[PDB]
Amino acid sequence: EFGTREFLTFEVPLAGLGVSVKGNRSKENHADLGIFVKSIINGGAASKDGRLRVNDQLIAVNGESLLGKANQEAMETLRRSMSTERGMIQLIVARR
Amino acid sequence: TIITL
Repeated sequence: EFGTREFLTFEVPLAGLGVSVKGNRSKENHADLGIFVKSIINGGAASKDGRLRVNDQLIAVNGESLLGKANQEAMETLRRSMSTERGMIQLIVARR
Repeated sequence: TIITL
């Protein structure tokens, strides 16, 4: 249910992004599919900026890639990369 | 399983 996705990038000015994310997994194929935007908190930084979209797959944060990582490791990478962040988050996403 | 950033 991933489709054919294009890679997009944008800069999000800045608590936090105000974004909830979740790992997706196919149980029939026993495969992690990546980290996806589940909700954008109304009135948070990503909401005010408008360029992030629900169901986007998160690919990179400030150049730190989430690819080649199981969902647990990618989530940890996300948290670690956001822990050091007025500011600017450069996101790479994959969008259907 | 759901994290908020």
